[PDB]
This record gives sequence, structure tokens and C-alpha cells, in this order.
Amino acid sequence: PIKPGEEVIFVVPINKIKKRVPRWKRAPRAARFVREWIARHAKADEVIIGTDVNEKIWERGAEKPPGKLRVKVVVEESEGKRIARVSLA
Amino acid sequence: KIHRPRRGSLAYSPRKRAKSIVPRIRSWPKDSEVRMLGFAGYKAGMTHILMIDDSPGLTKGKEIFVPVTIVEVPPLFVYGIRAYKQGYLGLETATEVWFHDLHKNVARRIKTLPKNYNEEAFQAKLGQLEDLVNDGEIADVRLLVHTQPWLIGLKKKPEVMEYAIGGDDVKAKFDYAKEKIGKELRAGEVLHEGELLDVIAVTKGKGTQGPVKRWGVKVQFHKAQRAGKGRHIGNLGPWHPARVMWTVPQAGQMGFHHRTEFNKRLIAIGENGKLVLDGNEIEITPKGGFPHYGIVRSDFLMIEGTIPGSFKRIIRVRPAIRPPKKKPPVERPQITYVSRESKQ
Amino acid sequence: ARWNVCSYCGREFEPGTGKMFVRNDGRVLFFCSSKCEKYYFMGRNPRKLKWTKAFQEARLQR
RNA sequence: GGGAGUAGCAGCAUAGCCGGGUGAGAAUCCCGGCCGCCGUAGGGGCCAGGGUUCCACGGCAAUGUUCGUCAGCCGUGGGUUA
RNA sequence: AGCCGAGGGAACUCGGCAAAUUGGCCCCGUAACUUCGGGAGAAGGGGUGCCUGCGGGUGUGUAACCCGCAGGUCGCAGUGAC
RNA sequence: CCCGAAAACAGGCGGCCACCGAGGGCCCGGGAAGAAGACCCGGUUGAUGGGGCGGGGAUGUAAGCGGGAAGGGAAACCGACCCGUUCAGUCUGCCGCUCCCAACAGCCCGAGUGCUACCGGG
Ligand SMILES: [Zn+2]
Repeated sequence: PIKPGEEVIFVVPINKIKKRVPRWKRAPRAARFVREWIARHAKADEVIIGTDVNEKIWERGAEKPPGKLRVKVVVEESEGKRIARVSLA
Repeated sequence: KIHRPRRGSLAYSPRKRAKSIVPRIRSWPKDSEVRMLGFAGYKAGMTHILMIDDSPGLTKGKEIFVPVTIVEVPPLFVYGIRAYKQGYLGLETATEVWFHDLHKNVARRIKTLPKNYNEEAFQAKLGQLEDLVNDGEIADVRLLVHTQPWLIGLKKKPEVMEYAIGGDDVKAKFDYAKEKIGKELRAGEVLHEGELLDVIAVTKGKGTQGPVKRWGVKVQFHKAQRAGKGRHIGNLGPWHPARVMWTVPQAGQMGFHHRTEFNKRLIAIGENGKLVLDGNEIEITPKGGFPHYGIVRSDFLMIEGTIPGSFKRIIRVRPAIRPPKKKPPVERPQITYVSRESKQ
Repeated sequence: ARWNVCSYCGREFEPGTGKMFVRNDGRVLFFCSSKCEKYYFMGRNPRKLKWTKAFQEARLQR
């Protein structure tokens, strides 16, 4: 899969879970979507999201999260388990 | 008292999900032309044309507006011949012969294909079938067919079907079949331009629905709307008989029903995705493609009006079993315009 | 098979579409879409909108 | 006992998320930040009535409409000066 | 519990129940009848934003609060939401 | 025309396994299907979802920069709005190309015994 050291740009589509959820619960769902998307695509078993990504998502409230996030993903190996660290771009 | 007709038809009951997605043809017409009595394809989209009216009735000889459904039809592969005999009640299968070299993707539907089965054995089995058909124990002959979606890029898992042949005799039918097995059929070899067709398919799914939408029940008065019973019916029945009858409108599955439609005129059969008007060659695929269906590549039919089903669904056409006495002619009507503009 | 011309945004639109509006004085108008018709009867000026042709006809008069 | 592992734990103020910790154990306990409700009252003060409910340390059998390492709950020791 | 609905406009119903219409301020103009106090906000009509400016009242006031007018311009809509 | 092998004479044909293993389910990526179940297409013999590149569509010409503007002020300068850069910018629950990321790793159900009374070969 993606090599540990090298940092990759991913674009997370949040437009997908919109209309799956009530309007007032879209940002809390978008967070979990980011987590799962990044885990699946990095083949990671743990994920660590930044306060900057969170504050980006909640920039406008609980009703209008961005339709596409653009994140940088860098991976670490510790005890034979992959761990992603997510930042903005 | 006051009278009105009942709400809905009892002729399409039980209104239940279809046993299969591939439709089923129960009856076949009386044709003399020895030919296959049908074809199959995949539905692409709708558009409109303008044509000079050929059909009887005022509006004949004028320029009118005609909506049109495009049906994509790659060739079929004929892989089987199947005989039927007469039993105590009705027909019953008697023998089958298959072709030996079949595509690698047919095992996506028929997992258990034969192992040795070379041409030697194929020809021997054919001979047995012929020596049986020349005896007299035979009642009719049919062909076994499969589709080839790999050509248009739609899918790989194919569809398998059984079609009939025209004529009062069986040895002419066997000659036709023996000539056709192992090869491909194109729609121009079978269907004519101007025929009336019956279309057969499975309709779109709507889900579980209530009686207002599923049977045409009238919404109730605004006081009942404020009481909690607007989209409900009033009565499940009387006191005696002391049970609910099957004729009382209830909720349940709406859509995904096996339907048929009569007398849809075939207007044009095209080749390689283009329509050659009298003057010049033209394309049918609109700007930006069809919504929910891409570009048309192989072959296609223009059908007058509407047909049952969603876009990428499998359709089956046959020549009309219930035609009128005043038929329109069999020839491509004069077309003056075809819409290629964006349909999305 | 005549291609008709919108009286709001000036473009040619295809057979089997659009609208004709008739006034009680016999004058006629053609409309390609719901938008052009609504803007007309609402009172908007197509001469300020860069997606019409009245815009170029005015660009001249500048 | 069956009803039944069902109804109800919606409606009048729809609120939580990221990071860190403590711990056998954390949707719900603590710290930070983001996002939000009230805002001539859901803020601030004080009668009657209640009577220790106040405070700190230690706990989780039971109570708390869920969990709970929390608590107006349980244990020990304190606290009201004209 | 709420938002919009083409064309018709109470044909619905015991019944125009429910919903919708109107809506602030300035100016003009306002009936029958009357216990001459009222009716009366009767009714009916026009206007209303932003910008650039000019004047008036009280006041020592290029402090403060109020009152009139012209011109330019944007929009389907200027008590633009409440 | 619609339903229909639970039609108790509980059917007919073709083919594959049994006398390790034919087939099937879970699982993964999605919807043309959907209250749970079921159904359909795909799973590296690969364009199923995302991305990037382009096509088509919806609104209606972005910010910044430059010039003008009723009128005001000694002058510098204010100034609602207008023109140009600009069929622009933003968006796409639509199509196409392209293996750049992910459809991996696997796990379970599974027919398989016989007798007299026999039918037609041995
Ligand atoms: Zn127009």
C-alpha cells in the first residue's frame, strides 16, 4: 500500500452522506466519514485527526460541512500496526 | 344510492414482486414466415422526432410529433436446439442439443458446463435429433439463445432464453435451426421496419405504497385529515360476512411487476449507432450522452412511445399477437427531424 | 421543421419545444424556456444580461 | 405465570465533535479548543417552607428512566462567632 | 408539527370550520344614523431603499435630539427579514 | 393478460458432483432494488466507488486592478452605481478516458447408511 514516510493527498467526498442524515447532524457524521475513508484507503488500523481538520469541518456550523476535504496523510508503523496522521492541505 | 366503479383492477392480482428479472413469454403468435419470433435488448433512453403520418385516421399526411424509445440490441448467440412432444396434459421437453465452444462468460450463469464435448459428439447428437424429428413424435422446435453484453461494456453475466419459430411444420423449422446454431443473429435478419410489436418487461420499483397511490382511493375529508385518517380508507367491510374480503384496498408492494404492452410500432433499425436518413448519415446519441446510460455503439431500435422498465433493463419484443384490422404499412416512415440535443 | 427564435434571449430553439404567447391585439411572442417567459412577464431587462443578444445590440449603442 | 425481552425512555429549550488524561473498565468523569442554547430570564439576589441537603477525603452492592471511575446516593471527619 | 403549489375560485360543508388576504408611518379624503359626546384607524387612494447635497427649531455650539425638499442610481420586490 | 411445481400422479429436459468434495452463504466495492430479510451488477481474466483530465448542464459575468460617476471640498481626496479584464466564477445526487487509492485477507455449510417384495439387463 502507500509507503509510511511519504505523505499523500487525499480528497474526501462528504457530499455522499448529505441527505443520508438530518441537517443538524452533518458535521458529526462527516468526522466519522473522514476517519473511515482514511482508514480504508491508507490500510490503517488507527487514525489521528487534527484539531485543524475538525475546526475546518465545523467552520460553518453543524449544517454545512465542506463537500470535499483535501487532506495530507502520513503513516507510521509501531508494533506492526499502521497509524495514519491526518492534516490539512 | 350513489354508484361509481370500483377502485383499481382485479386483473393484475396478486400484485407481487416478479419471480425473475428476465421476463417471460407465455404465448406466441401465428406467423407463417419461418423466422424467429422475437428479439431482446437493453433500454437506453427517450427522445422525439417529427414524421409524416402514415397511419389511418385524420392527421394522415401531416407533420406531427412522435416520442420514441431507443433500445440497444447487440447480436444474439444461438447455442441450442430443443424439441417438444405431447404428453397427457400438455407439451413436454424431449431432447436438447448444445454447441461445444461457448464463451467463457456463460459459466457466470450456467456454472456447470460439460467437459469433453467436442465436435464429434456435437454432430452425433445433431444426427440423433434429426432422425427423431423425421419420425413423427415431435410437436414443435425452439431455439436457445444468449445475450452478449461484453460488446457494449454493460456487464459480463449474460441472459439465457428460449424462442420459438414460425410455421405450421417442424422439418422446415429444423432446417432453419440447424442452419442457425453456432452463430450470431442480428436484428435486421429477423425484424422488419414498420411492424407492430408487443413489448414485454418488468416495471420500475416504487416500494411499499398505500392505497391512495396503489389503488386510487379518495383522500378523506379535512376533519379526518385532522383526526389521523386522511390517507386511510374507512371500512374493511361489513359485519356479515364476518371476514375481510380480498377485494378491499390495502397497502403493499408497488412496482416491479411483469407487464406486457400491445401494438408499438417499430420505426427504424440502425447499424453501428448511426441513422442514415435518406440524405445523410447521423447519430442518435445526444450531446453529453444519455442520462444514466452512456453512448450507443452496436445496434438499436426506435420504438413509438413508451415501454415498461428502467433504463439498463432487459426488454423482450415479439411481433404483435393482438393486432387490429387497420394496420399501418411496413416501411420506414418519412422522418424530417431527430433530436440530438441534451436530454439531461 | 422550423427552428424558432426566442423573443427574450434571441436564440434558435428546436421543434417540439417552447411556447407561443398571443396577445388580444394579435401580436405574438415565442419563448424557449420557462425562465425567459417568467423574466419577461416579471419585467426584467434582457439588455443588461450578457447571455442574451440584446446585450450586444446595446454594446453597439454605447 | 402468559402478555413480553414487548410498550415507553420523541413532540413544549432537536448538541455535541477533535486532542489529552484518570482508571480493571469511559458516547455520557476531568482539562483545552471548536461549535451552539438562554439572554426584563434558564442570569443576580433573598422570604416562607424543607432541615444538614453545605465542605473535604475515600467508594460503587443498591438509587439515578441508559453507562458511570460521577453525584442532592453511600462511609468517615468537620462546619453556622453580632 | 411545518413550506410551496399551474388553471379555476367556496362548486366543499349543518355552517367559508381551517388556512389565506390586510398589516408600521406621512399626506389626501371619508357615508347612513346619532343620546351631537360618537360612528371613524369608516371607507377609498398615493407615497416609503442607498448615495450626493440644501435648508429650518431649541441651543454658545460644525455638541445633542428633532422637522421639510431637489437631483443621481439599483433591484421582480425598499414597514424588503422581525 | 396477471399468479402459478406444496399440482400428494408433490412434474419434463440438459449438464455437474456423490455412491476429498459439485455448489452455496458470510465478507469487500456499489444500486437500476429495498421497512428487516430478499433482489441485481462487479470483485485484479477488473473501469464497481473515489481522484485527475476532459464533454454536457444550472445560475448569470467572481475577487482584485485600471478608468468614469450626481455633487462636495483650498487641494489631496471622498462617492451609491457603471464600463472593461469576463458566456466569467462557483457548482454538478450526469456521461466518457485513465489502474493514481480501495474491491484485500480469509472463514463456515455441504449430499456420501441400507432390505426384503421387486422391474430390465447381467
Ligand atoms: Zn430565451
